[PDB]
Amino acid sequence: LSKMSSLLERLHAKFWSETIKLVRQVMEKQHLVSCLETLQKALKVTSLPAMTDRLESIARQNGLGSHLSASGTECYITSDMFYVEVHHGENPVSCPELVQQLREKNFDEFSKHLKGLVNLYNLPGDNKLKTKMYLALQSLEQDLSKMAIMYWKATNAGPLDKILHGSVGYLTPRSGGHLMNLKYYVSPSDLLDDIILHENNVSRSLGMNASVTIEGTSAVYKLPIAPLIMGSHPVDNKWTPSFNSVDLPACFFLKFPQPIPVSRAFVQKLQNCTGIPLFETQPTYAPLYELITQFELSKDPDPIPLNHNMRFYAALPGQQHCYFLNKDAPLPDGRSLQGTLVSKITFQHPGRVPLILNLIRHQVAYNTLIGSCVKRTILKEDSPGLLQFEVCPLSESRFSVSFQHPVNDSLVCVVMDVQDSTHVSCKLYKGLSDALICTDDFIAKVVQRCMSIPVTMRAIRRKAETI
Amino acid sequence: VNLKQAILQAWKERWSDYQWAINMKKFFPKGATWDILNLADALLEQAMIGPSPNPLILSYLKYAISSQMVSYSSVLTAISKFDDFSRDLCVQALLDIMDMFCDRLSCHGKAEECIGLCRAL
Amino acid sequence: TRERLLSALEDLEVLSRELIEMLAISRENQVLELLIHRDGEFQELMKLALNQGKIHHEMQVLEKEVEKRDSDIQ
Amino acid sequence: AAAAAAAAAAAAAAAAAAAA
Amino acid sequence: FLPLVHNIIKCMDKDQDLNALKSKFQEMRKLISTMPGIHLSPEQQQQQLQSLREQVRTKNELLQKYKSLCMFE
Repeated sequence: LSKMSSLLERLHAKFWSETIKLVRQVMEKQHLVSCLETLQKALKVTSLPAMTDRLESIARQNGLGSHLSASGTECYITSDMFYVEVHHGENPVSCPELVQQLREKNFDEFSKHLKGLVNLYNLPGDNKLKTKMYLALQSLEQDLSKMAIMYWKATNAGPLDKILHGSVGYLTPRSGGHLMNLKYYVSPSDLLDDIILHENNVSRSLGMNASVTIEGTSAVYKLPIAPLIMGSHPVDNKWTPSFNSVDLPACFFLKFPQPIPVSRAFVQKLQNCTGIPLFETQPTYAPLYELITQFELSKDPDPIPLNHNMRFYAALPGQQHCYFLNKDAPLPDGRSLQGTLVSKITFQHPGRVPLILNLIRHQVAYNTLIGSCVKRTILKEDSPGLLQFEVCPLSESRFSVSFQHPVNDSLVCVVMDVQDSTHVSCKLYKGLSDALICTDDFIAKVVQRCMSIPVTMRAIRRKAETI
Repeated sequence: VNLKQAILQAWKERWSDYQWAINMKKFFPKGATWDILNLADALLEQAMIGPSPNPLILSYLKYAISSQMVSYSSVLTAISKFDDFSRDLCVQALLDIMDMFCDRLSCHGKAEECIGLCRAL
Repeated sequence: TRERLLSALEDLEVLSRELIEMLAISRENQVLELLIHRDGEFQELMKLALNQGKIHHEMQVLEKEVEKRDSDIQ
Repeated sequence: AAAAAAAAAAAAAAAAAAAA
Repeated sequence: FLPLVHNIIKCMDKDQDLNALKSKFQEMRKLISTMPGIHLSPEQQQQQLQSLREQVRTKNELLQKYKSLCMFE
């Protein structure tokens, strides 16, 4: 449309040397040109100074200072982040991640790495403390490394045990802009794909993660600037006490990529274990089952909201299931299970990080058991089957799945309590005059092998119907 | 057909207590004051199976007491036949149900119902 | 296809000149993006042109075989 | 919709294998 | 094509007429690459190729028929 009048004015131009002479006279006499250049870096052909130009464009894009010394060597330069492609330290590592991205045509991941390296050193201090602040992170990282190695000294456990129940976790050290990732949990479903063997080339995203970092806060805290574990209790870790240290206006963080919904009693348990307040302002509490459903539905997004009204449907092989997750059922205190989304847990010194993680592992395990109901499969109002189930919270870390007896007509309620990360105990609750359905250890076996409600309910139904 | 099946259908499709009352009327043409059919017994059995009572069937029983569907005598007998006593939550629910009708405890019927209220007390 | 090629040529020519000239007189992202589209489509048409050149060489060999079989028939 | 989720189907197979 | 326009923009940020006339000469080279020898739409090229393939097939089949057929014994 506008191109037609553009071609008409172009026909008027046919009816430019004077324009070049005008540009020359102005030469004898900003943002737009560089913006067009940064759009057009996509269309540059592969060549050595052109790739230097596109890397300079990445530098201008993420706010960093480019400097070439040749067509080979180009430096990205800011107050501490200084590295080349061919402050206060060497250029440490020829890291294969950045080189592997740049040897291919993967410049956006290079941009993400420079974004992460900006967000590491964007701390508010006058730059001197910044160095010391980064040093504190280094000390923390070293301590964290030792603890995982201490666990590898303790037992020669596989990576799965290192994830599920060990100290720290599967620990990927930092490399470029990617900060240090602890994998504290991987579910029995998310372990499997479409039956994964878990050998030490395990994926970064294969589970639930938490990245450790430093961040400037509004308060002042005392953090170590030295590797705090010089002496190690041979099966534990043991920390020499503080001061060294200095009172940086910052704190260590465990940032989760996807915010975890946690209950109120979790908030008090973690503020007891840490000592530092978690929610600086008090947030707006919500029922946990809303947050669990928003978490599980916002895993795989679609533009249509499900409009569930807490009545989820499950299409299974030899069965069809319905679930009522039943928020606002009152606890013994008289209130529903109220929780909020946590994303950043602040700790001061690294000895807290196993205990903190055990708490989060507990919480994440509980969410997976309530995560298995939240599905998008709509087998709406099918007259065959639709075994109508209910989930209610009797307490923190306990819940109950209530459902019709497969033989008789009284209710049967299976109460599940999540003791630890991989241990959930189960009790069948039955009328005094009913049929034998299952033993509790069978329910514990199916739960710990699958970590999903509907699979255990089908196991209950099938082992009832064989008898 | 049975009272257990009607209460259990009332649990399956979520029925509010008044819709439960209407559909309970419709399932049974003879009311038989609902105590010949032992409404309080079936509601207490299928409410007190878990460690904690499901609030749906307790809401059904509290409506069936507050509205005068079920006499106090059948409720007090069905409360008396529970024991177990290892669960404090079911016992607290039974004491709230007793907190509803006690101090009122007024039969308005035949004298045999009053004798039944005496034995039930 | 020559008409579409030449129209893309002259359009690219004088509209890119317009973009250069408005840069020069300043010291227009939409007509920029359309120039990007014209450049890509022109390169795609040049690839189709080289493919049709291969097709025409095949056709020349094939019609030589046609004339040889015609001479055998006659 | 009206389809068993593939991940759920795999978990069902694993559960069936356990305890024969 | 377009990286020369990029160099003209880069020169404008630096400051010229040389690369502009080189772009004009590049469009003259574009005319020379419009010369080749193809003009029909590629559908018409496909039609011509298929018709000529059928022609060579039927002529070879006729000549093979008269290779095999002897009117005399």
